[PDB]
Amino acid sequence: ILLMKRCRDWNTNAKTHTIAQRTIRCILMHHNIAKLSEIPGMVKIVDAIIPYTQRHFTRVDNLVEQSYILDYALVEMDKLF
Amino acid sequence: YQRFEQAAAFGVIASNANCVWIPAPGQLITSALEDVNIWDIKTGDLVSKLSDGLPPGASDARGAKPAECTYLEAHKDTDLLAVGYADGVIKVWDLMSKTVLLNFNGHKAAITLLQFDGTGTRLISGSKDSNIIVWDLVGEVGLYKLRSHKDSITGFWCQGEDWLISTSKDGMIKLWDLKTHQCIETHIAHTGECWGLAVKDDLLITTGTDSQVKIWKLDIENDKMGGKLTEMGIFEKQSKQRGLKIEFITNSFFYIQNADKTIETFRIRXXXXXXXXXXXXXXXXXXXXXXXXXXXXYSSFILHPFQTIRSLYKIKSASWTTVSSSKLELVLTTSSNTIEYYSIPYEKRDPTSPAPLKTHTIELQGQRTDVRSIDISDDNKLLATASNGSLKIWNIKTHKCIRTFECGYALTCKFLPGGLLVILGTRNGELQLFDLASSSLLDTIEDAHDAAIWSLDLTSDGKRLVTGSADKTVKFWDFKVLKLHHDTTLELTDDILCVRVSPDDRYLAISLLDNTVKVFFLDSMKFYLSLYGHKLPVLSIDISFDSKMIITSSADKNIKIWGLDFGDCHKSLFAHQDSIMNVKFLPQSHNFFSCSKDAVVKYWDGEKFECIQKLYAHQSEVWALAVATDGGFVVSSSHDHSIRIWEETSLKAGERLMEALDLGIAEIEGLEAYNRDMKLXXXXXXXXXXXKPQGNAVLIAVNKTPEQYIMDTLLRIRMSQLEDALMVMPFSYVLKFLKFIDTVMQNKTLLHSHLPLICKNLFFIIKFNHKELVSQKNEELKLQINRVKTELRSALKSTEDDLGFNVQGLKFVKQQWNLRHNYEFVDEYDQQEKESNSARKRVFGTVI
Amino acid sequence: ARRQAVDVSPLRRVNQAIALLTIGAREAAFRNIKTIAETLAEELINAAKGSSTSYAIKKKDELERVAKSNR
Amino acid sequence: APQEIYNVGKAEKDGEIRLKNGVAMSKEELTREDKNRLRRALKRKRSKA
RNA sequence: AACGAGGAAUUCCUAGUAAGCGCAAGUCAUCAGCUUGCGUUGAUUACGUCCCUGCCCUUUGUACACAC
Repeated sequence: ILLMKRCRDWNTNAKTHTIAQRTIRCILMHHNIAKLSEIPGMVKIVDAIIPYTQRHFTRVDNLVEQSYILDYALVEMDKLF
Repeated sequence: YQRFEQAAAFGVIASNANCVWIPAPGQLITSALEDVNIWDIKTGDLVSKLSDGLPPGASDARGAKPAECTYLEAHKDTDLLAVGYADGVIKVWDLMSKTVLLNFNGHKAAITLLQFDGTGTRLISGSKDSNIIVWDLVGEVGLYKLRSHKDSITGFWCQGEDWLISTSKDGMIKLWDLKTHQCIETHIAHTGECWGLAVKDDLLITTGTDSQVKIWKLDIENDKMGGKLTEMGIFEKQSKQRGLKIEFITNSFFYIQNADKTIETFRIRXXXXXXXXXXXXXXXXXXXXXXXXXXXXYSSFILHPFQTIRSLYKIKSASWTTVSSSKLELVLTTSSNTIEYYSIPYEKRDPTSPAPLKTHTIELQGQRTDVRSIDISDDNKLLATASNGSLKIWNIKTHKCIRTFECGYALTCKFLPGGLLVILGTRNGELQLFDLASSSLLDTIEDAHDAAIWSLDLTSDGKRLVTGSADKTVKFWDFKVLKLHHDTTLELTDDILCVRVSPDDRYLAISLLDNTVKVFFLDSMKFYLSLYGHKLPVLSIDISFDSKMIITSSADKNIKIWGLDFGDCHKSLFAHQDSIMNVKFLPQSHNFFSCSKDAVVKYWDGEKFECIQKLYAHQSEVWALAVATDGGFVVSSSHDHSIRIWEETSLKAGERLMEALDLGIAEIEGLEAYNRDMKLXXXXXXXXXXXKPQGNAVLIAVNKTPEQYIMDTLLRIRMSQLEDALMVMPFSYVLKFLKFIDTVMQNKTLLHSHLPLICKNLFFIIKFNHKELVSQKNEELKLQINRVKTELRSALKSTEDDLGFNVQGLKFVKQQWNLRHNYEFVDEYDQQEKESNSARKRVFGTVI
Repeated sequence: ARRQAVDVSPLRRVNQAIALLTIGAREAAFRNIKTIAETLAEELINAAKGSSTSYAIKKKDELERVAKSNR
Repeated sequence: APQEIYNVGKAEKDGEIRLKNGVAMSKEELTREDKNRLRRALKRKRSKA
């Protein structure tokens, strides 16, 4: 829970969000998960995190869109040659 | 003008540093101010002094107090004396050549500990701040600096070349590694600091703050948490006070020196010496395992208490020897400039004697306390007067003393020229006259005053004397032949602190306890004039040799030069930032030397009142000053027992990435062709390959991989400069930059560190250079973009799957709590009003 | 202070051509029997042929060969 | 806006130093050179305000 | 005797401008050894850059979003 307080701090910026998103996924995949379903009391704090991730989800998905310019570059070069 | 420089410094027998010992009836090296003192234990007089040709007031020294030799250490193989000074500079001295050869500086504070080993010829220094710096005398370069402490360095031990143990002036002890350059373990020792550290190869002893030592055992155990250094025992009863330096010698005794005149000696034992004691403790354990744990909680197993040594002055430094394993001999330097030699006999069992033997004492050349007043004869014969009673008679041409006496709580001294007799003033209300050829206590008038006297002077004939005191009285004395008698006592309003008789034998000025200087006619006691305006009691009064101007100064740091004829003034001069103590006059020119509490002696002119010379002989207080009657050398008496005699004589962003791109990819294409070499070498035939093409020396000096070295230049280019420095790159480097990303894509750890930066940089080059990149036919370009598009999309999908999982996963966690813990409300318009009050609200500045 | 060859804008090529041809007329009829009208006709005709006797063509290959001496 | 439902602020306890960029120091681990640097960073920031 | 369009070194100048030409007035200061207006003729060359020399600013984004 105290790591999740520090994880919220790292999610505030846009450089350390990869570490922050992996640690939350570490809580929900790599840890003992059914134990973490049992424990309440932090759920107010975890709710303040999420709209930072939706900014970082929309920014990353835009970078996926900019990664298909190479798919246009490969197809048009193959078509021309 | 003139340029006066100091000839030597006297009474500097033992400064604040640890001494070292020379074998032979031994020899001893102690510390001086900007020097070190070396002599024999037997004789005691100096054999040489180690300094360069730097006097203060010359071109060498500048406006700062000189560096006190705060530590010294000597090795008897190279005969090198490494001295640590007060400003962090490190000097090493050849003993035979009496010359410093290397002068390093790496510390901003005074050097506390020095330990240097000639086996690798390395010099380790510890200062008052945290830094331990290790120099080598063969390369003259600070090799490796150990900086992990917080307060200071006061313990010190080097064990070959893999570890180092030091203690700070906060109670915590460190061990570092040589190779890894970092600490391994820290351990607190005491609640307060741990000053001293002595090490034998089995046990480490560290004193504390409340007469407590901790016996610690080192080990070469590679365990992470414990076993490197353990804390089994605590021994007590040094004094009430605590130790500062602990040192050990073998045939098996070690000593701790306190600050309360107490050196305590304890004996450590060995295996069977403690194993037979273990059976004795087993005989004590028999008389469940309560006593066995009480034998594990203990100090009689190692520390056998030998005895204690009580001195009379505060013990400063101590180093000690032993001869024939039967007589341990201890050398001591006191708080005063005095040396004590303590010899203790033993037969490895018994102290053999109650008190240590004072077989050698050096007392006849120091000062033994703070010197208070000076005397200069007509033919340059010096005298020094101190507080506890050491009246010493010095000669300049020998730079030594003749004899010393005992003279009570003496404060001032005036020298009668007739018969070479010395009039002495004690803090007791009494007078003394001491002779040279005959004895001293001939006619010492007791009970001459009640309170403390503070000023004495005399006429030029010497037959008439004046004694100014704090009894609100001044007494006139005449010598009738063979005793002094009183002539005329004047009561006054306040205590009298400074009295000077005129050299014209017509005036007698008096400094009252107020800010008042009242000058009388010496012929008549007729209350000629009073001066006022000093705001504090006046400590020094001078008038000139022709008796035209008065020069006075008080404790409020100003010299207010008065006029003897009319009571006017000429110059009120603030100087000497602490408090001005004494003023002396040149006997042929209008010049006044001011000595003061802030360790500066200043020489001014009586016609311009500017600083003509500034002297920085020492760092402590200057008690008294004296000027020769015909020559003009100035004698300064200090608080730290010093007598100084002054004889007169490029690129741009875009271009930076280009050179980064050219260097790394030529290295990348270098290793690529070499990888194709060994695929053609060790597979088909044999084929003697290119045998590793060398990496660039610019690459190998910082040791950055070529994918990394290109990469951080992209981070070093700023954010608004990157969009305009990325189009300055032509298409030939664009093909290299596509090759660079295809090589850093092979290290997936390097990509995900700055993946959106790579994505922004790559998809701006290919967006801008699209027409050349598409309309140039190359199968390799078709393969490279196919590798880099499929891998960047997979890396972007990997970091987008984690983001979208955390969005949907934690939205579930929110909405589960909003139905479980939240007590919902049926009344719909009242529920939607309550949610609006319970929602987040924020204030912004607006314009209507 | 080494000379370095750089290429030239088309507007600067026009501007240097007109400036050199006018001065080539003005310097030739400085102190002569010919007036400005006669020598400008001589300068322009020789410049159209590229016959290397006008001042303007003589500066065209000289400024290039200075630039050609250090590319 | 998401920066208004949390604008990152200074540290809730004196043993930490939070910053605007989301990273956070702790006092008992910081080097004395970097602590003097963060002292100088907060000094010229407070002199600005 | 000096003088055939003026040396080094410096200064000013971007469009109805530089430059050339005349006419008028003499405005409580200043100006006749000149000053100020008003017309005619009317171009070249930059109109970019902080590479050099300077001059100043900024180095918590706080002015509300998004982006960065």
